[PDB]
Amino acid sequence: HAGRTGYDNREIVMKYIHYKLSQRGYEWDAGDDVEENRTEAPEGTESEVVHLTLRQAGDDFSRRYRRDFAEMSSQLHLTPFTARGRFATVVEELFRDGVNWGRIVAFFEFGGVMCVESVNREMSPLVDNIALWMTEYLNRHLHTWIQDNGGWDAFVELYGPSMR
Ligand SMILES: CC1(C)CCN(c2ccc(C(=O)NS(=O)(=O)c3ccc(NC(C)(C)CSc4ccccc4)c([N+](=O)[O-])c3)cc2)CC1
Repeated sequence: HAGRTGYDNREIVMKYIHYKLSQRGYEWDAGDDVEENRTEAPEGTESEVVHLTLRQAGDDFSRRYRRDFAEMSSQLHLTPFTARGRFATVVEELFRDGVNWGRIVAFFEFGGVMCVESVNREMSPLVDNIALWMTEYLNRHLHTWIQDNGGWDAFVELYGPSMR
């Protein structure tokens, strides 16, 4: 028993980060497996309603906070070795006491800022590694808080767009 959508932290971050990159027009090679994979068709109105909420809400939050996540980015510095180790330290502080919708969204936005940081210099591919770590930690901590407290749909119900 577990819904019938097929939610996946990996796919959620992939879609979110994708739009973040598309904004600039950088064809992110996320789906290296471009062999037309139409298993059960792309149609997924189920998890679709949640995607728009997370992607739209996430960006909405970051927009409300001009100086916080970006300002700190300067400390993150650029490097493929420390990048991985520096990422955890950032998400670790986000959820130090307890998790919440507002916190989840925050981390989500943070990951994108970092994934793009690499592209700023010359590490677009790094965007893939970022989404990977985000899915590990997200599910390592959030998935438990989200699933235990309803699930992905729980948030969409709370932040149900005007009518739709
Ligand atoms: C960069 C930071 C250091 C990250 C952590 N921060 C937070 C900021 C705001 C919240 C927060 O608002 N929590 S909430 O639980 O009170 C909430 C408020 C609003 C909304 N959704 C809107 C209004 C639809 C879009 S605007 C938005 C989205 C998420 C967070 C903040 C603003 C949701 N939600 O999507 O579930 C949840 C939590 C942490 C402070 C800045």
